[PDB]
Amino acid sequence: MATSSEEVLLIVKKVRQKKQDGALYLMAERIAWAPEGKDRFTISHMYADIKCQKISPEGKAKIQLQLVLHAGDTTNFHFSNESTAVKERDAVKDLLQQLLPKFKRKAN
Amino acid sequence: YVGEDDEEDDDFNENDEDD
Repeated sequence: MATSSEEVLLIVKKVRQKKQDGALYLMAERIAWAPEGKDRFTISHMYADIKCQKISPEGKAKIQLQLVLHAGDTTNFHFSNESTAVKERDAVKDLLQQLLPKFKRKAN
Repeated sequence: YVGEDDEEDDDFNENDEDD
């Protein structure tokens, strides 16, 4: 919210969000992402609003992850960093699978 | 595509399940 989620636990690079490349930064209580060329994060979602998460497997020209919210919305993250995109996808996934259920509550 | 147009987002595998 606005206390511990101001610290970045996971730093991700070259991540495209909505046809725009940038850097992703996962915080204690929220997932944030800053677009390249900008000084501010245009992506700020609380793990409490995230229902689930998808990870796009190999076979695609890119590695991806997506924040599926219970709000009926989905935040897709295109990992364009060839260097660690796969592992990055995995770490974002891991940390979220770690973090998400600790802040959210099933709709059932 | 319609709605999501980042590029290709279909083989997207879930993992958190139906929360």
